This record gives sequence, structure tokens and C-alpha cells, in this order.
Amino acid sequence: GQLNPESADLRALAKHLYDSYIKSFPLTKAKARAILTGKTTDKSPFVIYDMNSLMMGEEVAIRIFQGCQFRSVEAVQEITEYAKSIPGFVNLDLNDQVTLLKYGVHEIIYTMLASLMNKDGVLISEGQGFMTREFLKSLRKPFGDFMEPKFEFAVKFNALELDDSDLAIFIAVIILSGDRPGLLNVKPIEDIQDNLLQALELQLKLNHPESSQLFAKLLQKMTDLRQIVTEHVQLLQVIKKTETDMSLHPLLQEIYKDLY
Amino acid sequence: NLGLEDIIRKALM
Ligand SMILES: *c1ccc([N+](=O)[O-])cc1C(=O)Nc1cncc(C#N)c1
Repeated sequence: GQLNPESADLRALAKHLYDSYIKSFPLTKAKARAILTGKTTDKSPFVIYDMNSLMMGEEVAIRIFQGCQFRSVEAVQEITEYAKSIPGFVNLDLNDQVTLLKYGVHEIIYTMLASLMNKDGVLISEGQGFMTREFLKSLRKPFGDFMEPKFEFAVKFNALELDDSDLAIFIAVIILSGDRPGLLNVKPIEDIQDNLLQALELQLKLNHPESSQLFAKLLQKMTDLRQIVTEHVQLLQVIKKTETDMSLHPLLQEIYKDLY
Repeated sequence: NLGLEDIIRKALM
């Protein structure tokens, strides 16, 4: 590789995307990791690890999904604002802009949820709480199965040790996916994505010397993101088919509305 | 998910 006009342009694109990402997304990976590693003086979340601690911290499934979707409107808007900053995006056919975002937002929301997760649990209530993974897994069916696949993904994705400057480019690559169904004009999308992929490959070489094949490993994570999104349909089918009791403590319903 | 499409379309305006 050489430092030439093309590589300098790819670094400028990376910086433009990082600056727009910081402007668009108040909750960054750096802020979430500072909380989760105890490297902050200011925020100490309450830990919810069992029914007792749940109380000390003071249709059901469909209500959860309606609630978390409503709570995720702000994220959808932030991702849309970010997309407008990707060079070329707003010049695409408007039908295609909507198609790219309507598929991409779910994958992006799961990518960013991983920043809030470690092997032990997930930040909730705007960083003020931490809900454990094994407590979520212990809840009665179908609830106890909702989040575990996301934790399995997050552990593997977080093992790549990406930072916010890496994530800004990766999220742009997700948005500019020429494979989405119903796209009218695939070539101009792939033209932008090719530029974004070049910028991502250079970013990961410069930022991760000790990683082998990080670019390929990161692109392969898109398979896991897609699987989780695709499985949401099956989860709705499981709910309708569940004949057992699906009551759930009101505070747990509120916690799940903060997830996805 | 027409609700989601409407959110995105409005946010693009
Ligand atoms: C909201 C809260 C909690 C969960 N969960 O625990 O599984 C899920 C949701 C939710 O509605 N997730 C969702 C909604 N629309 C699309 C996709 C995708 N892909 C996920």
C-alpha cells in the first residue's frame, strides 16, 4: 500500500464519516465501554441480576415489541441523519434511500446494541442500569430466549475490538448494501459501497496492526446480524403459538422495551 | 412495516 492521492481521499472520507457519526449518535461505544469497565467516575449503574434485585431497582410480548419499536424511533432518525452525510446517498433515487434504510436500520441497531453489552449483561435505562445476561436467559418462555442470540453475537463482535472510528465506516457499509430487495438502481449504490469498503479496509489496516484478516472477519459478522434480524419473524411465530402463561413483571416489561 | 417507512421518509425530508 502507498500514501497517494487515493489513500489520502479515503482517510478524508473516514474522518468525514467519524465526524458525522459523533454528531449523529450521542451514545457512542467509547461512552458505553467507559461505563462497563469502571473507567468512569460519574456513572455507576444499578445491577439487576435476580427477581429480588429487580424489585430493589424499582399480548405482553407484542406490547414489548410495540414499545421498543416506539423507543427506537430516535435511533432510526439518528441513523437516517447519518446516512444523509454519506457522500452520494442523498443523490440516489429516493425510493432506494428508503429501501436501504428500512433494511439497514435493524442491522445497525443490533451493531450498536453490542456496544452496550458484555458477556455478563447489558446497559439499560440510559446507562443507569445493568441487566444481567443470565437473569434474562432465566425468564419464562418465550422471554428467556429473546436476548441470548444477541449476547452470543455481541461477544463475538466485541472480540474484534472495534472503536467508534471503525464503526462509523462499518455502519455506512451496511447502509449502502446493493443486495436489498426492491432496489431500483443497484449500480450507483455499489459505487458508493465500493468507496466505503476501500475506506474501511484502509482504516482497519491503520488501526489494528495485530489483527489478521479483520476486514474479512468484520464483513462476516454481517451474516450474524442478518440472522438475528431474520429470526425476529420466527419469534413472532413462537409467541402466537405459546400456550403457556406469558405474564411478566411490569419492571421486566419496561426493561425489555429498552432492548431490541 | 409501513410505520417504519414513514419514519424514514419524514426523517429524510
Ligand atoms: C423490542 C424489545 C425487545 C426485543 N427482544 O427482546 O427481542 C425485541 C424488540 C423488537 O421489536 N425487535 C425488533 C423489531 N423490529 C425489527 C427487528 C429486527 N430485525 C427487531
